[PDB]
Order: sequence, then structure tokens, then C-alpha cells
Amino acid sequence: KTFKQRRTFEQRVEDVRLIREQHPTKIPVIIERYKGEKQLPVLDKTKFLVPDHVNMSELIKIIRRRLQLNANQAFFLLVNGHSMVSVSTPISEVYESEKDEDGFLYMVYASQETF
Ligand SMILES: COc1ccccc1-c1nnc(N)o1
Ligand SMILES: [Cl-]
Repeated sequence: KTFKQRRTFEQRVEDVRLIREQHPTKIPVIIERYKGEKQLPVLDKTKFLVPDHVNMSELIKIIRRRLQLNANQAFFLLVNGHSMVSVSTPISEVYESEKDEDGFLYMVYASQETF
């Protein structure tokens, strides 16, 4: 069902290396709905190429636009399994400290802060 489950470690590594070659300015991001999640919809895809200069605050705005949320629906984003310490950090910096061993940056969203 989940991305890590659908693709072998070897396959995720090779795909990160292709994005390096073909989209060298992009951060490879996996974005997944919390398996408990009731309110928010699922995204139309799993794998996102994010411009390495956007900060986490702008990535939250991007995802909320992709879900076509309205102003008072709540949205919480975990990165590498934990809360974001700050939304002002550029994604190139967040990537270097929170990337997985396969080379993707893993995110999960929910309407509850209690995931
Ligand atoms: C640490 O990365 C590698 C290690 C061994 C062989 C290839 C790579 C690689 N990285 N990006 C591409 N396109 O290939
Ligand atoms: Cl690029």
C-alpha cells in the first residue's frame, strides 16, 4: 500500500539517482496521507519534485492547494516521522538533515496534530 512497500530499497535508490541526473535542482519528496486519516482526501500522486529554494511554509501552502483545502480545514505535516521544528527552513537544508537512507524526503499529513 505505502511507497516503501511498493518499491524495493534498490528501486527507490535508483529513482533518486535519476532525479539527481534529470532534475538536479529538485528535492525528491514522498507525500502520503496518515493511514488513520478520516477528514482530508488522498493526493493524486505520491512522488513530488520540489524546487530546492522553497521553505517548509510554502511547501505546506503548495500541498493545501493540491488538496484544494479551504481556509479553516486543519493540516499537519510530519517530516521523517516527526513535527517540523521550523517552517522557515529552506527545503535544501531540511533535505540534508531529514532525508531517508534511500535518498527520498518522507512526509505524512493529517487533520489531527495527534497522528
Ligand atoms: C552516491 O551516488 C552514486 C553512487 C554510485 C553510483 C552512482 C551514484 C549516483 N548518484 N546520482 C547518480 N545519478 O548516480
Ligand atoms: Cl532541475
